[PDB]
Amino acid sequence: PVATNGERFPWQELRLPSVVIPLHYDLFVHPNLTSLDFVASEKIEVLVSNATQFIILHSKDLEITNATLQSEEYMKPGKELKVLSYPAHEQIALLVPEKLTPHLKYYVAMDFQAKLGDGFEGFYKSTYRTLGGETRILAVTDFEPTQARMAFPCFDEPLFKANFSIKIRRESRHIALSNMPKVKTIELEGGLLEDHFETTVKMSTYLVAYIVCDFHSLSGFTSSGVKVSIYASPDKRNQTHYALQASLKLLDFYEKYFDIYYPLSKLDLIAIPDFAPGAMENWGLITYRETSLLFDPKTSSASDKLWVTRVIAHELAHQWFGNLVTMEWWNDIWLNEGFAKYMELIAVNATYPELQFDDYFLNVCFEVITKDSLNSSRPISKPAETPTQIQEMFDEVSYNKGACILNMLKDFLGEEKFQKGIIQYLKKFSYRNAKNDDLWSSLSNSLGENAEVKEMMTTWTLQKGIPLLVVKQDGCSLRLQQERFLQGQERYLWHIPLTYSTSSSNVIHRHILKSKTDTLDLPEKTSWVKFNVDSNGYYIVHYEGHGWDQLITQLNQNHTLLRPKDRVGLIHDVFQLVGAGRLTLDKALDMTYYLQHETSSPALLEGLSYLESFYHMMDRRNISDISENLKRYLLQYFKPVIDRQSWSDKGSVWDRMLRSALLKLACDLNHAPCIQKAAELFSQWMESSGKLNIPTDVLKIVYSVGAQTTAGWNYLLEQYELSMSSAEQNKILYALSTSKHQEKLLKLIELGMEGKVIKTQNLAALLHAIARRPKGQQLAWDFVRENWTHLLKKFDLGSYDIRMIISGTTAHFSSKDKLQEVKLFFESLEAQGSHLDIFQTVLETITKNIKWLEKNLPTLRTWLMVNTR
Ligand SMILES: *[C@@H]1O[C@H](CO)[C@@H](O[C@@H]2O[C@H](CO)[C@@H](O)[C@H](O)[C@H]2NC(C)=O)[C@H](O)[C@H]1NC(C)=O
Ligand SMILES: *[C@@H]1O[C@H](CO)[C@@H](O[C@@H]2O[C@H](CO)[C@@H](O)[C@H](O)[C@H]2NC(C)=O)[C@H](O)[C@H]1NC(C)=O
Ligand SMILES: *[C@@H]1O[C@H](CO)[C@@H](O)[C@H](O)[C@H]1NC(C)=O
Ligand SMILES: *[C@@H]1O[C@H](CO)[C@@H](O)[C@H](O)[C@H]1NC(C)=O
Ligand SMILES: N[C@@H](CCCC[NH3+])C(=O)O
Ligand SMILES: [Zn+2]
Repeated sequence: PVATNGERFPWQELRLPSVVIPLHYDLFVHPNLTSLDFVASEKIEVLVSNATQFIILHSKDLEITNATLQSEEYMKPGKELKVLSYPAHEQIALLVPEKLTPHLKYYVAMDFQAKLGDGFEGFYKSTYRTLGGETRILAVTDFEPTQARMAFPCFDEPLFKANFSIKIRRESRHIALSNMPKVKTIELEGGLLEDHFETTVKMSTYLVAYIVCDFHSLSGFTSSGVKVSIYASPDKRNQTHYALQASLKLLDFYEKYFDIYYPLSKLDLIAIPDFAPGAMENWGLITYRETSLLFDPKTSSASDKLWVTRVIAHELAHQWFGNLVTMEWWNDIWLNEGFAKYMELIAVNATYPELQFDDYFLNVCFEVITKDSLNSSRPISKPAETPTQIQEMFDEVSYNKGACILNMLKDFLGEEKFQKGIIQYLKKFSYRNAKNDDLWSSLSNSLGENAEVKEMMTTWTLQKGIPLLVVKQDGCSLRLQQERFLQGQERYLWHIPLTYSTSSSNVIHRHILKSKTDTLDLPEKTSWVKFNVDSNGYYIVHYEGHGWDQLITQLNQNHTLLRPKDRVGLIHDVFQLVGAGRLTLDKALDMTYYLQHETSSPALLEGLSYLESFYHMMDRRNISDISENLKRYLLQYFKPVIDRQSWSDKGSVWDRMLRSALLKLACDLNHAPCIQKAAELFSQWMESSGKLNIPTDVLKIVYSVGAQTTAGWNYLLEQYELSMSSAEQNKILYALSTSKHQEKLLKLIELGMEGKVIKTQNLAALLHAIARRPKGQQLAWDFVRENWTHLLKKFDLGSYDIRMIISGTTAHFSSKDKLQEVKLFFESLEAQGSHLDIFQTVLETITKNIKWLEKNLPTLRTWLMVNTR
């Protein structure tokens, strides 16, 4: 059946017919940034394979005002077309006056027009503030996955690749950028200019990009000769120096490591003021939030440098993983994002081992594990339909899990072989698509005894959840039993590569597992064993018997005898098993004693995290007596290291991150001295009128302290609008989130709604920040629940924005009462609401919360009191 105002639709499927295959777009956009809209024409060189009457492609909010098919053989210029718009599938069918013929090349041509978008999607309008307080406008695209069609009509599936020839018309006040380099710029009649860009290589629609704006750049060349340029508001060209250095080191590494050159003459990276994702891998023109690309030493901290390094690396890696080789469809999106998420590790560990991103990467893995230990989780690879569904596909799973099961795989196979694995894969599908199975098939084949790695990774990508491996030790035999891990089913098995160590030799014993159960014998009775070394593998281990107690003693006697990743891992698994019911809370809490001997910031920081977390559970909930004791326990223990910390920025990355960590905890716990220090720095900074320089590492801290007085918080807010640093602003915003006055918080949320002072793009993060504080957890929940309508105007569901605006304000709940209001709110969301897999997850998570409490609350109380004594 069909629409719009009559007639019927030749196609009842939201996928496009393979019959009409596109080979080339000729695309021309004439935007106006006063008019705030664009006119455009396109020209598509199709090729039919089966004769047909109609031609089917995507379009969304596009007014089409001319449609013609032309002929190469057949019909000279130019037969007219009958345009049929079926919005429910964001499609339009073309009607021909005569059957088309197989095996020949046609030309589809349309003129179309629209206003620039309001969103962060399609061909939208963004603004920024100048050093002089001027507000300026730019026009910009963001297409992944299904918004390419909101800009120009086209065959908008990742498989229909093509060459794109893009022409942009613009006033002289502006520049035009697009994926490719710029051939010529002809001056049109009355002043207006027109830019012609190099025809692209073959590539999917979601990767087309074009921008008009008046940014300035910083250019440089890679050893292999690409012109990397950094782009950003004119008053921000100084923040773009690091982006350049890194881009460069990083593209070099990639071309070498992948052994495949970056195809394009130049690569661009631009800092977009209003930008929803963190960044976008548009071939040859990658877009970034300012916080993901800009860096100013006066204002950007270590973690900052690390973050932007990360994302720059993550995005260059896409030029290969996704760009050059694209997953065939959205179910295997993980192929792009999981592989890119991983390569981050390799390249950054490669080019910047001083960031020690290695000791970090695990966090990626853990944090997903937290989400993959619920029934409401899913497989890395899963089928996808509605645009919305697809948007959901961009999550912690496709990213982190996919990235985690890759580093695990790499461990089993070895870098040498693994690296070889990918150079093959990439080279094989250069400039084309590839399937889920394709990856594995090309990795596992890097006689005649056969790499069956397939079967293995196949159980990983195709079933929900994560494995828990319990081990029993009776002298010299170990009972390895596997199960699905859950946080308080049947029918799951994993070809799960095991690893472990023994007290004696610190040598690594490997051994694969595929049967539900198996046993193994130990060449010498031993003290303790430790499965999953360096935590390089995607599963949990439980130690029944004295297995846990042994390892914990070891930790108190001589922890160095344990891998600092094993140490880090043990801490993870211990605390996770408490939730898993397998353990009692005192055992974990007890491990956390040896921490006064721990110097590995990774482990030390993890440890504290769990401690610091319970404090925040206790605090939200009114639960005074425990939060107050846990506060006292933290200030008391750990006081040595806490007292050692400097209000400077000296030391390695981990060193500075640990400082920020500690000094924060201290001040967040009202530690008399520390907060005096901060309050002083702030009062100097304010009364000196910005002049004083607060070290970037205590910056967020000082600001948030100073934020408690009405004087400060008002100066911080005004200072916010005036800041030329996204990073500072970021930290200021947080600092404004630490106020105790409801109205003050409410203000922020409104200012973020308005989107003038506080960019809408910050609304979720902001909400989330408030929701965490005791004071704001209600304010926040009221607001979302009360404004779901207007919010849904601002953002798509399910954008990461909506997805996070939902969980951010509710996932932290842990009472019966609230679990209802949420449960009931999600029922309510059921019109345009229903349905997001986040609805589920959030509930399951709130429940888990409630449980942990009743199950382990009292146990926490005593443990603390046992210390007081
Ligand atoms: C968008 O339209 C604006 C109209 O505001 C154009 O600017 C006008 O252009 C004509 C011819 O160039 C001039 O006579 C007017 O004086 C301009 N108005 C202003 C405020 O200067 C502009 O050319 C268009 N932009 C593009 C590149 O299409
Ligand atoms: C469209 O894109 C392709 C590349 O994606 C252009 O070139 C071919 O590129 C492949 C892969 O690098 C080379 O092996 C071929 O030698 C290239 N072919 C030719 C004839 O140059 C191709 O030229 C572009 N075609 C269009 C429609 O412009
Ligand atoms: C990181 O890089 C170093 C070389 O700088 C290498 O020795 C190490 O194995 C790498 N780590 C991993 C696990 O990729
Ligand atoms: C662990 O502790 C012992 C006893 O304090 C200490 O002598 C030693 O440095 C540690 N073991 C080694 C040599 O790593
Ligand atoms: N491709 C993006 C994700 C954006 C998804 C929404 N535009 C990335 O590398 O993170
Ligand atoms: Zn990505």
